[PDB]
Amino acid sequence: MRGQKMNLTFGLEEVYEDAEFHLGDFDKVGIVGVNGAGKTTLFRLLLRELKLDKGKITIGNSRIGYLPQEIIIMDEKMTVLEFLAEGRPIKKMETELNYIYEKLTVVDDDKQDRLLKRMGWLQEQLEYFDCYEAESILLDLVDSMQIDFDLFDQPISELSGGQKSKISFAKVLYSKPEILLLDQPTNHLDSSTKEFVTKYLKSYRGSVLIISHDIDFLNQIIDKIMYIDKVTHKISIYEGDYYTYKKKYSENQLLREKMIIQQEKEVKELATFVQKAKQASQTNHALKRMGLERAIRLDKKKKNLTKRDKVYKRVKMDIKPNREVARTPLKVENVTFHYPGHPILYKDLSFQISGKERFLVVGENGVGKSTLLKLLMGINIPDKGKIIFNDKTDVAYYSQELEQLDEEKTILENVKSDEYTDWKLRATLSNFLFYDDDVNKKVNVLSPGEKARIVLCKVLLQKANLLILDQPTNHLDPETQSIIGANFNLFEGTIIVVSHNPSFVEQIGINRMLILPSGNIDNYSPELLEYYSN
Amino acid sequence: MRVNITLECTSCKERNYLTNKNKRNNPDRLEKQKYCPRERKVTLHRET
RNA sequence: GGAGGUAUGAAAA
RNA sequence: GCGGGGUGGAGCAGUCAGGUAGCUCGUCGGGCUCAUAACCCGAAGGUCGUAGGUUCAAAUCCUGCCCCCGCAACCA
RNA sequence: GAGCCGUUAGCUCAGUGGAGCAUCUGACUUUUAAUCAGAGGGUCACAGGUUCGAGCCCUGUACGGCUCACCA
RNA sequence: GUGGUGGCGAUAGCGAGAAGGAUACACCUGUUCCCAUGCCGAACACAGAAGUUAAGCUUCUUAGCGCCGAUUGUAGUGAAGGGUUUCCCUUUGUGAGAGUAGGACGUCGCCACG
RNA sequence: UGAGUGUUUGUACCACAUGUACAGGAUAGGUAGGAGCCGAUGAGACCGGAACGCUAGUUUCGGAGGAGGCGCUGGUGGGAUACUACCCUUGUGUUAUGAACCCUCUAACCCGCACCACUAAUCGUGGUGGGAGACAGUGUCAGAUGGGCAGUUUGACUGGGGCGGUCGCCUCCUAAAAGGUAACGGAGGCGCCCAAAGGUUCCCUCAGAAUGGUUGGAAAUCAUUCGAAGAGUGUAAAGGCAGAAGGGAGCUUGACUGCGAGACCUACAAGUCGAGCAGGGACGAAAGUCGGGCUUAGUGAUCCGGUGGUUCCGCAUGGAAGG
RNA sequence: AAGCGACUGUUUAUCAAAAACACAGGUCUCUGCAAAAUCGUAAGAUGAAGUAUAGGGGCUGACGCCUGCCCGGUGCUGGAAGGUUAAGAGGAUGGGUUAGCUUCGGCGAAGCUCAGAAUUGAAGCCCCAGUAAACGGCGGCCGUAACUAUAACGGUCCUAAG
RNA sequence: GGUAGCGGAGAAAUUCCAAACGAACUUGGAGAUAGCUGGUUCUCUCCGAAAUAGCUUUAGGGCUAGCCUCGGAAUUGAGAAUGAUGGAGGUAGAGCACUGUUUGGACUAGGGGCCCAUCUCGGGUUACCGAAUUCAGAUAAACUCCGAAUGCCAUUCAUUUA
RNA sequence: GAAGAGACGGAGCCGCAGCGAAAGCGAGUCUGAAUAGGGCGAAUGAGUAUGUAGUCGUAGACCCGAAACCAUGUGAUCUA
RNA sequence: CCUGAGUACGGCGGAACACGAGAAAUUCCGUCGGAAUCCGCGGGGACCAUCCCGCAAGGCUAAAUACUCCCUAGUGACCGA
RNA sequence: UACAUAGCUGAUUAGAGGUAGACGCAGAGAACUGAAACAUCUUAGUACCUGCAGGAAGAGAAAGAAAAUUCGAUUCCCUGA
Ligand SMILES: Nc1ncnc2c1ncn2[C@@H]1O[C@H](COP(=O)(O)OP(=O)(O)OP(=O)(O)O)[C@@H](O)[C@H]1O
Ligand SMILES: Nc1ncnc2c1ncn2[C@@H]1O[C@H](COP(=O)(O)OP(=O)(O)OP(=O)(O)O)[C@@H](O)[C@H]1O
Ligand SMILES: [K+]
Ligand SMILES: [K+]
Ligand SMILES: [K+]
Ligand SMILES: [K+]
Ligand SMILES: [K+]
Ligand SMILES: [K+]
Ligand SMILES: [K+]
Ligand SMILES: [K+]
Ligand SMILES: [K+]
Ligand SMILES: [K+]
Ligand SMILES: [K+]
Ligand SMILES: [K+]
Ligand SMILES: [K+]
Ligand SMILES: [K+]
Ligand SMILES: [K+]
Ligand SMILES: [K+]
Ligand SMILES: [K+]
Ligand SMILES: [K+]
Ligand SMILES: [K+]
Ligand SMILES: [K+]
Ligand SMILES: [K+]
Ligand SMILES: [K+]
Ligand SMILES: [K+]
Ligand SMILES: [K+]
Ligand SMILES: [K+]
Ligand SMILES: [K+]
Ligand SMILES: [K+]
Ligand SMILES: [K+]
Ligand SMILES: [K+]
Ligand SMILES: [K+]
Ligand SMILES: [K+]
Ligand SMILES: [K+]
Ligand SMILES: [Mg+2]
Ligand SMILES: [Mg+2]
Ligand SMILES: [Mg+2]
Ligand SMILES: [Mg+2]
Ligand SMILES: [Mg+2]
Ligand SMILES: [Mg+2]
Ligand SMILES: [Mg+2]
Ligand SMILES: [Mg+2]
Ligand SMILES: [Mg+2]
Ligand SMILES: [Mg+2]
Ligand SMILES: [Mg+2]
Ligand SMILES: [Mg+2]
Ligand SMILES: [Mg+2]
Ligand SMILES: [Mg+2]
Ligand SMILES: [Mg+2]
Ligand SMILES: [Mg+2]
Ligand SMILES: [Mg+2]
Ligand SMILES: [Mg+2]
Ligand SMILES: [Mg+2]
Ligand SMILES: [Mg+2]
Ligand SMILES: [Mg+2]
Ligand SMILES: [Mg+2]
Ligand SMILES: [Mg+2]
Ligand SMILES: [Mg+2]
Ligand SMILES: [Mg+2]
Ligand SMILES: [Mg+2]
Ligand SMILES: [Mg+2]
Ligand SMILES: [Mg+2]
Ligand SMILES: [Mg+2]
Ligand SMILES: [Mg+2]
Ligand SMILES: [Mg+2]
Ligand SMILES: [Zn+2]
Repeated sequence: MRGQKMNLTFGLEEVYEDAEFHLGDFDKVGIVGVNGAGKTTLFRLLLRELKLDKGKITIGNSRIGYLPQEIIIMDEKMTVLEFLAEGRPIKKMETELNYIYEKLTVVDDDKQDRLLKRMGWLQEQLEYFDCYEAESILLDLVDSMQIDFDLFDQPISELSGGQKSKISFAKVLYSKPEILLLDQPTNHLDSSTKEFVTKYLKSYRGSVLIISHDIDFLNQIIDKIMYIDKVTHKISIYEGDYYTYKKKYSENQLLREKMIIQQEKEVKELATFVQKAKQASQTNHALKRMGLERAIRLDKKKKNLTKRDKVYKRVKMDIKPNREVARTPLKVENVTFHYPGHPILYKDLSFQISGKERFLVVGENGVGKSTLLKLLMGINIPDKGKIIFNDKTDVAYYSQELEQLDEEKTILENVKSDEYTDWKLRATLSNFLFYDDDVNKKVNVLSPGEKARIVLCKVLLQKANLLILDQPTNHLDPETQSIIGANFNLFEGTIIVVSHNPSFVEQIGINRMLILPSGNIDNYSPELLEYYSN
Repeated sequence: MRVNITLECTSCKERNYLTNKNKRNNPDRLEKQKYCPRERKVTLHRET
């Protein structure tokens, strides 16, 4: 994999500017960058989906296994087995091959040569992707991540975010690829599932490029780290792990900063003398002469004076509730719920939040965490029981799968509210790193991370006193995650949160944790680990 | 930001016309119906 | 029991 | 004519690189003290010199203007 | 020699239709000092002119302080 | 006489006032129709003829405004000269602006209906 | 410029070992051959040791014993069983080794070290020791440093020169009613902008004032009247524009291609205008208008280089390189 | 009696004899000997037929009292991890040609040939520390005393230090 | 006797190196180059400038054009002067119709004082300052409702001329 | 061949066809889709060899004149 | 069987070819690497294929050409102190 | 140092130096100047210095010129230009 003089500019905002990179074979490269840096765009260039405006991007002829950052569900009714089966081209070729036989009967002596060649390749190609896979895939689920066979016959759209990630990851492995391009392979996975993915990637003999915002996950796998810069629009490749990249990078910006400082001092020195000559008496001929001579050096200095790159601005969040929390914000009493045709997730579930409380809904993948939160908002109507919100409680919902954005509309149109004027919307969008005409961009072209900021911005603009957040740190760059956690910690309201990120929950400072599926309203503590172990 | 651009005939890929556009006002590649002297007929010309 | 070494607050009444 | 500056009472950031007006001392009020100082707790104090442009948005960018500081205003 | 700068209460300073300090008087104190309060003290250096009207503008005279001040 | 349509520098205009709709033009009656209002059949478009000269419209009176504007005189100035020569004067030719006498409430055409 | 040692390494043979997904009898690597194969040259079963191991078994070494088993056959599975060939993963070694470093050696090279001979000799050349040593020295190449040294550059205008200002383009006044006309004369602008702020069809007329009217105030929006331009025309000024060039809407891209009679301007290079013809179009019923914008600034010769197109050339010829 | 130079000396032959140079003394620095330094392309020389109490270079200039603060910048000295970095090594890939295949099509081995990425690659530079008898540098604003004045005193900006 | 010029020597002055040393002398490259100054020799005849535009590391140089000279070609004679006619233009002058500058008068919004009464509020005042309007009167290179004399362009025009 | 004229020597040079960058076409050709327009040419013909004169180019180029630069050499009998 | 080896050639750095590295032949020098050999080798202006021409890395070779310090015999629209 | 070589002795052999201020080949090799400045470039491989020469030198018998199909060592002249 090699790229030279890479250039790419969507409209007025550019991604790559004369960027270059060379990746040797059998390198587990960790791709790192802030949201929008252009990490996903790099893969699109490798997959030839995009074309560089200028430059050459070189890819090996080997087959590539691509794990998209977003799940591709062509139709809502697609079953998990259909989704997985689409990983291999067995079905596609057979449909073509079946048609080839039909053409052979219709045509006698005209197209036989073309048909016979096409049939031969399909058979040879079909045998290369040995048709025994029908059994291998069935057992690949068992050995991979303990994916139950009941899910195997269930619509994919109905799976949980963690479950979908397992299916998509298995599909990539099912294709039997030669190069692995994983775009956030552990976005929704729980702690247990991440262990399997880590072990497989350690053992994987081939080259694997990983886009991840999980530093610990990368450090266990990565041997080479590629950093996509958002301000310089360039690519830098280091040898080592995430910390080594940070150490090397921090030193380089320090050494660059000192260079720019000394160039400024010399310019100031000349400038100070030029001014002294400029204001001297016209009768001081020699000083006036020397002043012009230094004016020439000053001009040449100012034309070779390196500009310091503008440090990328970090998100600023100030979430405050309009009204005040009550001692009983939310009352859940004897609530039972089941998805039609499936086992009851919880029976007679009853809990009561206290107000300005950090409430963690713990659990594992596919256990009902997101279902419970959907239950409170009203997306799911409880099969039994009642859910009562105090009239003083305003609720803000952050969905897990980013289902609250209109892909067709722009960023500004999505955030439009009756309670906020235009400049207020722009100011807040600037606090979320959407500057100037970046707000007129369609949501369909944004990255998952940038979309997550829009959803968060929507949550902030509500000024609710109860925050129902379902995996908020997902898709966010590591810097933005810490900002998110710190500001929530200071939030003066009730927080119902779900998070598989250990760092995020620690910053928020959880008070009570609700374990699933075994309903257990418990005080928060390192005993969270005990429930995870058990 | 205003910059000069070239409009190329989508049919024969001939760089036929020279114009300019403001990137901010027209972020997407400009397209016009212009006479293509090589093909001697009006065709869709898109910016490159 | 005994010996040596080990912050400010005026003047006069 | 050449530069440097006009942000709270004073001194200073923030200006380059447009989103949100700050730090220090000081002042007012209440505490502690026999009382003062120190110390502790509250509060106030600027629409950023001024007038127009640019912008969705100006302390910040552009233009002029008014003030204050330093230098210069002539060499054989 | 020339051109400017000024002259306002007892002192130091503001200012075309007075402030500090000082001095008195009160309070507080056994009495004071310090505080706190109140009071008085010229008005514009002197003449002339412009103006409806001059401390403010214009002249002249005094008094002082600034500057600049000749040739190869 | 009215209605179209023009030419000519408003001497054609503006203001004020008077008369008429027989025809014609208009207002005028409606939105079903093609068509339309960044709303409104006000406009545009369409269909029709209940009433009116009220208005526009045409005719007429008026010099109040605007417009046109002679002659005389003067400023200026080409040429030829002079002086006490920043300026001023003389001869010869030309000659305004301003001010005024006065003109002017239009004229020269084609077509349809009377 | 040559010897070894060791270490960490990459390559390549040669030894070995491993192959457990499901089902399947069960630890099934793939392909080819495969009815026969192996064993007194010690088979089966058995005992232990060792390795693997997914813990199920697999592989292997030894102890005894002495002749048997395995395969085809059978069902399973996508794939079938023995054994042979080609090999394929995986992990250990052997060897060839290629590198980097480690020290060590000595015979190259060096000694302004001692002694010996030429020999009168503090040169030199040989000889013997000693020291050093594949280093140094020297050759080629390369990076750095290098006023130690060398060759040079380091504007013009200008009420002398310096300092300050200016240098190209557009507009006005100077400019003396054609045009042109200078000053370090008096004033301002330009180094763009617009995807509509272009074209066309249709439609519309402003600024201010008075009066009345909630928030609302001098002044937001609304209504009548007066109001010939006192507005607007992206952007300086001049000229022009209300038969619009100002403003709104629909459709569009003529902000077209090949040109171009004839003019203006002009030392040249350039600059400016242009009816009209052809091609193929936009708008409009048609007339017709459209080769950007109310007009006049918004720009830079050649050389050199980039990108695209090209029925052009191609150093014997076909290509190619290069043009 | 004052300035300058300690002194005797030296200097612009031919407009300057001096406060200029030199000087003894001081200090810093280089130099372990085939010394450093210098002449020379080299050989060969001086340094020395000397050996750190010696030799070269910089500055200061008898003697007496002293020689303050700053190592941020520039040099020099040290450091060796990192970043940057030439030739050389290395040769993944892409063109040209064409044996041979071809469905005008086009593809295309080997050889030669035109370019060539990764990787390897010292010093230096970046960077860290020291160094001023090394090159050099050594600040502002506001208020404050019971006559007035002034500010022992207090705030505040900046700096490597004021 | 030694040190020789891309050098030597220098108690150091750009000091000396054969009577001139910021780089000795001699010979040669060599007739260096000189957009600079000076000089450039007989006669008569015909004609006869320019000291301007543009560009220029250009300004006392140069190039093209303009002005002079010599030869040639051709013309529906295209040049000059004057007259007649028709034109384009905004100067002198004049004027205030626009835009600046501006004087006085009438009136006054409004502003300033000032009282009563305040709920700054409701008034009554300076002949206090006074917008806008209007009457009268000025002014202009970058003002013009107007507008010459001249000059300029042109005429198959007319006379003279070449 | 007399240091001559002259003879021979037709290789070569200029002219007689231009147009286009070129392939190429040709009184036409180039641009162009064009039998259009336009550019350059033909219609619309004189050149060439030599002499002579004017001017220009390469040469010192009308004559004289630097401070200087560079390369061999000669100078320490003055002076350091 | 023999027909010129550290040669031809290549890299690097220079130089000569009208040709200033340019696409650059050809030739020479320094340094390092480094062939084939008759089915072979070189050139025909990068390079490859075909064709054509030639046979390097050994040597010698007169004439036509350049000049005149000299000696002889002359010549001149060459000088005349 | 044993053989020997090196040294030393003798004989033998052929060199030294000068020119003709010319012509030839080679080593090394400027600057003024031109570019209207100047560094690539030009002056120019010139001037100078040095070595080697001969009456001439140098070159010369194709690993050539070509692509008319051919020519047939080199040198010099005209032309190509
Ligand atoms: N719309 C649905 N239709 C049918 N079944 C559903 C639906 N939503 C969820 N399920 C099932 O509910 C079960 C758990 O629901 P839930 O979405 O809450 O999982 P979860 O707790 O959010 O897990 P995680 O977030 O880690 O992926 C899943 O197995 C899922 O298959
Ligand atoms: N078609 C597009 N049009 C306009 N902008 C685009 C388009 N495609 C990408 N961008 C911009 O490119 C930027 C970077 O691309 P990309 O989506 O790959 O970032 P990312 O690093 O993958 O995001 P994340 O890490 O959060 O998933 C995005 O911010 C996005 O706004
Ligand atoms: K109606
Ligand atoms: K009427
Ligand atoms: K009238
Ligand atoms: K060596
Ligand atoms: K003068
Ligand atoms: K339009
Ligand atoms: K002295
Ligand atoms: K002394
Ligand atoms: K002293
Ligand atoms: K003396
Ligand atoms: K001296
Ligand atoms: K001393
Ligand atoms: K010393
Ligand atoms: K010193
Ligand atoms: K000393
Ligand atoms: K320092
Ligand atoms: K330092
Ligand atoms: K001396
Ligand atoms: K005028
Ligand atoms: K034609
Ligand atoms: K033609
Ligand atoms: K003739
Ligand atoms: K002739
Ligand atoms: K000459
Ligand atoms: K001449
Ligand atoms: K001597
Ligand atoms: K070459
Ligand atoms: K040949
Ligand atoms: K001679
Ligand atoms: K030179
Ligand atoms: K020159
Ligand atoms: K010879
Ligand atoms: Mg992404
Ligand atoms: Mg979920
Ligand atoms: Mg008149
Ligand atoms: Mg120099
Ligand atoms: Mg020179
Ligand atoms: Mg000058
Ligand atoms: Mg001057
Ligand atoms: Mg005139
Ligand atoms: Mg004029
Ligand atoms: Mg317009
Ligand atoms: Mg060819
Ligand atoms: Mg002395
Ligand atoms: Mg003496
Ligand atoms: Mg003397
Ligand atoms: Mg003397
Ligand atoms: Mg001294
Ligand atoms: Mg001196
Ligand atoms: Mg002398
Ligand atoms: Mg010469
Ligand atoms: Mg006048
Ligand atoms: Mg001597
Ligand atoms: Mg050459
Ligand atoms: Mg070589
Ligand atoms: Mg060759
Ligand atoms: Mg060839
Ligand atoms: Mg042959
Ligand atoms: Mg010969
Ligand atoms: Mg005589
Ligand atoms: Mg004589
Ligand atoms: Mg020159
Ligand atoms: Mg001889
Ligand atoms: Zn086309």
